[PDB]
Amino acid sequence: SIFRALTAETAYWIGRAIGSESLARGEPCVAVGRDGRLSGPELVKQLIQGLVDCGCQVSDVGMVPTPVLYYAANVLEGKSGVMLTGCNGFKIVVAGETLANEQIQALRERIEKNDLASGVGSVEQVDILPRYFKQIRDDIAMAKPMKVVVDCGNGVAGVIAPQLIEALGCSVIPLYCEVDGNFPNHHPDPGKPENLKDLIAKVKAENADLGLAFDGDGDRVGVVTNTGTIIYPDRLLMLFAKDVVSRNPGADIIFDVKCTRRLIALISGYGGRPVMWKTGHSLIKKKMKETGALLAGEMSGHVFFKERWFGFDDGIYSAARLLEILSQDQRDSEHVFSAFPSDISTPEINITVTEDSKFAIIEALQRDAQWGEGNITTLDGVRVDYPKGWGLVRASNTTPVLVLRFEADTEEELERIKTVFRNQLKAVDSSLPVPF
Ligand SMILES: [Zn+2]
Repeated sequence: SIFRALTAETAYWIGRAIGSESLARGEPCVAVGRDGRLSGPELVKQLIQGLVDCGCQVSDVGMVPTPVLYYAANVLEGKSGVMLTGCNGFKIVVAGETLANEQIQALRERIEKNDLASGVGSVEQVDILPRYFKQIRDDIAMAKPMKVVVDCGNGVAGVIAPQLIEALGCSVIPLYCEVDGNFPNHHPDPGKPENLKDLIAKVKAENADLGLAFDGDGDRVGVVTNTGTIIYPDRLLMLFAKDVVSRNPGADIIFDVKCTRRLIALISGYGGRPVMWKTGHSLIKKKMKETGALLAGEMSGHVFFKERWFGFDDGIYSAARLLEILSQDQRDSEHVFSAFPSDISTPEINITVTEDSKFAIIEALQRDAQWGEGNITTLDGVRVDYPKGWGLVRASNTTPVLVLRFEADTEEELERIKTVFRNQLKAVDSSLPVPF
């Protein structure tokens, strides 16, 4: 069985465990959304039935982007919500908390151990999209008009993104904005440059001001400039953190261990409190609540606005917030972003190891490695920060792979940092293949 940190029968008892855990937290009201996945329409029935056979009062918001289901769970009567999505699958909020780790296992263990509530629940249809759409239109303040290419990769974002962007005061060139679970074009994953090539060509050919790309369910956004430069989430956060801290002195801003060190200095320089944390949407949201942070972001493309918003990751709202800021600058999006400091960085580096060894390699490094003049963070793998650059090694959670990133202000410092990591991996196992 798959229960991280799948057919009809699986769906029913997942809905059953969720309902039970929601009720145990004193929350009978649960919202339920699905993405564009082909199995969706049918499979949410089983999820809803699981919930109803608990006594839950379900708000069925139909086919929505993931952050619209999060919105529902913030705005409707109940603080519980379930999103059917395969990035179907499940993103779960119970009594305000986005579940993770030993919480999803606490659900599965209800399945096996038969620890489940029983009752006669309720289903209610709710049309949340117009309220979500209006909520954003009312708060966003666009100045100049902008031409934007929008790539939805045939995911569920095309139900609201091109429309909302047009409504914000934009001319939209849609790309693959028809909801199609078959994903007949590139799969909707703006993290991979390959998935951005159609968008880059389209931005250039149509002389647009910006290109935007959404993932399948809309909780991630990718950004390209009017000249086709891909703007990574860490550089995007630089722009957002500047704006957010400008109205909120001392505000905490969270980012993950893969983000450029430049973001630490930048946030501090504007009077904010930078907070480096672990990877993963659940872990970020949790830290945001713990710290009262106004903004967070992750290298995978999840951006979390609490300021003027609700604090969940929302690719569509983040697009809006981006459009708001760029519309207030006379410069093209290319120059707004290029004005920020830049360093030499590598792409992510993968080393295929084995499932047996991956975590042990990292623990060996945490125990045995020597790092010279370096600040060590072991929040998530081993990250070492030097005055002139930094390096990261972590174990992939889903694949038997070590993941590395390096950044430095110079070509040489890059080498000098890369060299240290190579040596420290070799001290763990001299046979390990270090492809850098
Ligand atoms: Zn997603």
